[PDB]
Amino acid sequence: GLVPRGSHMNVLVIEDDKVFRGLLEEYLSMKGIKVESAERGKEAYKLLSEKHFNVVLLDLLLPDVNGLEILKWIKERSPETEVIVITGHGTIKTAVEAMKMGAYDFLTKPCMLEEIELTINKAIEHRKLRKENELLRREKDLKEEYVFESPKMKEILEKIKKISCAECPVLITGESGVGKEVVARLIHKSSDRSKEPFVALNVASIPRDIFEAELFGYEKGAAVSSKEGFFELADGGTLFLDEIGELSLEAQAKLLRVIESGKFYRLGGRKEIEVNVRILAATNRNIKELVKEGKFREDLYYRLGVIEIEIPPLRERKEDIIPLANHFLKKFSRKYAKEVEGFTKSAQELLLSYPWYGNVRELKNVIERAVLFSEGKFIDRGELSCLV
Amino acid sequence: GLVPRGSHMNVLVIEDDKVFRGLLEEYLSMKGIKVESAERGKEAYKLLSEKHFNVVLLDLLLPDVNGLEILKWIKERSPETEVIVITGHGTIKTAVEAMKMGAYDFLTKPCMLEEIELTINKAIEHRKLRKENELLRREKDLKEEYVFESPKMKEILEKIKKISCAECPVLITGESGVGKEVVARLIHKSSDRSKEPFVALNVASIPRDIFEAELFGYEKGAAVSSKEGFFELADGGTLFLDEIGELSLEAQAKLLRVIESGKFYRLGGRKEIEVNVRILAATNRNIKELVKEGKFREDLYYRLGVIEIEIPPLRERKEDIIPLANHFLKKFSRKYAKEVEGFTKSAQELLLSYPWYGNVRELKNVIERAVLFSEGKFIDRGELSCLV
Repeated sequence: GLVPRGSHMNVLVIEDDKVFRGLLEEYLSMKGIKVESAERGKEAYKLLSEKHFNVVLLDLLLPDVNGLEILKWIKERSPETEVIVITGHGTIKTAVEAMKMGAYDFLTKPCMLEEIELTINKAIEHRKLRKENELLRREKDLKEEYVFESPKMKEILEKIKKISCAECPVLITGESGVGKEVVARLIHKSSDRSKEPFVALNVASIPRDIFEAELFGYEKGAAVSSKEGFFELADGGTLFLDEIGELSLEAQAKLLRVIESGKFYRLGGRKEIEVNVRILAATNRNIKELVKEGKFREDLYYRLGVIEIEIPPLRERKEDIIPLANHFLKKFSRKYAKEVEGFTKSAQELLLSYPWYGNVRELKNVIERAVLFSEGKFIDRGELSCLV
Repeated sequence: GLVPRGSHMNVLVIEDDKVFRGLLEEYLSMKGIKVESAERGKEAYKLLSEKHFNVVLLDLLLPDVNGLEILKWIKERSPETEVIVITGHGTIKTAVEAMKMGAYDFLTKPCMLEEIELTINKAIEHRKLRKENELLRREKDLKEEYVFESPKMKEILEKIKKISCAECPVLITGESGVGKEVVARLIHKSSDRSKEPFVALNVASIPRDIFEAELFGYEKGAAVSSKEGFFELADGGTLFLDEIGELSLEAQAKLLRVIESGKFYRLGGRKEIEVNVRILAATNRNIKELVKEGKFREDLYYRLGVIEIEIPPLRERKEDIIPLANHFLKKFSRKYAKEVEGFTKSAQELLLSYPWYGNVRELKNVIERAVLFSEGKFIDRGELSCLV
């Protein structure tokens, strides 16, 4: 209901009735919202075509226009615009129709002032949530194309297609420096919850204590106020745990319960929490050994590992090396405003013959350095020999 | 109103009236929501204490308990729980009080079936938006502590404190490989919109065409459907453009208009868009030269550069080198499950004397490689000599 001082939410009030229109403009204005109004549909069409509005209050009983037609027009051209429709006490079902057509809520005319305020409040709130929701998602989408032409990565793609199971966990393994998050995303994209969020957690970059608190949440004590876990927040979606080797035994036990029952408790809590989260797990480690050393639960390992995607190292996928290296060269050449356009023939042969024990991470790091110190259009073998 | 098939949203209906309680449970159930109910407040207290509920429908006129007390209790212990209160036609102001106390919406008893459905729909929607909103934000928070003990970085911190201007742009400059996003975040944190979102865009990692479309959005044509820009979505918040040197002249012109008027148009649009977005800009380039070469607008450069934070290179902040290197060693040692705990004395002297022309990025890359190929508890000079 309340907007930040430094925000410019634009609201249009379309209402032929002077008194009611005034009430609407007054409250919106009291709330620091930028308000404009129209008395007629024709006037509204013009305003809407020349200025974008974030929320619209729409009378469905205008004198010279059919309100639903404005709603329909707004939603096909500007679905980002939230519409609250204003109806009479007589016509309720027209309000229902409006909802079907994409309206957010409705106001019955007349009503109590408090009803108006509350309706407007929740409409403003809704817009802000949708805006921020879209912002954060698109910020993510921009931070992620995968280049893998090798036959082994292609067959991995084929294996991913074969996964028809919706909730079954998947384990993704590979040497240190091998990218496993790309594969996890591909699984998510092909899954039946592809339109639900995908959350990546780097288990190895967050200290344990804070990680378990973040993952499962906690209740007051053990630590001032309640904090829901990523598991609760990821309900309906997919949670990718980058390095499960870094889970404490206690976290592993909770994880298995989530996978098998969907029910668990926050840290030091007594409230059952119930979620449906699809687990994708990765590790650059030997879990089989960790189990034998008592550092990892056998039952969790079996559960995660039923479906396992083994990503082979770069040296076993030599077809991917040049495409990756060229991608990184292009990326960093632009970042650092360098002239370099490619690798010499001699340089490429060196890239292909090097084992890349660090795999893609090492490759990326080597190229970034080469690009940083490059001169002219090419990186030659000598510039890599030092590095690799 | 509709939840995904693979989600476990838990809803509690607290209602003494058999008929109305039934109507509520019926609809929630038809929608595939996991429903439970209580006829009395005491019963409700027990259910709520033993199982977490995501949404609660709360009768405010229970026979043996005061509804507002349940609301108050829920909101102090479990504000994550959305509460829709059920009231009588007589008591409206008690509903208003409930809203003040944190209730999301209210239902008047009795009402039309369609009213119930719509109220429940928007409550479910609200929960999902809040959940995903919290998920995405906390995913971000987890991906970001800055270590800078050098006097020059300290005085930069002091300069950041002096910025009392709320909307004024800031330009952050420094050599290639110097981290400018940390400084941009610190400015945001100290700003008067610190509680609003902070959005980072890597201008140099997104191809131009798609970047301008993403930033300013577009209207139908020029490209099927309307897409609002990051500028609209970042309204009320702070937008950090990592490398402004990579903006086309057309994008620069639009950017200046946003900064000065807050009004602009999407690509090929005729709707005025009005936002209040605080611009933080960074570049590892010589904008002064780009202006002279006609590749950058003079007026935009002047505007962005009024307040400028110049981050000096690592070699000029030698006090930051070991803390950074130790941070990266710790980080990557855990990532790759290595034994290494620190650098030898000889290794540290090499780190301190090296110019770090790539600065922090180069440092990070060198340490990652050293850690990857390390053996035992230490990295010695010889392991770096090769690299640096």
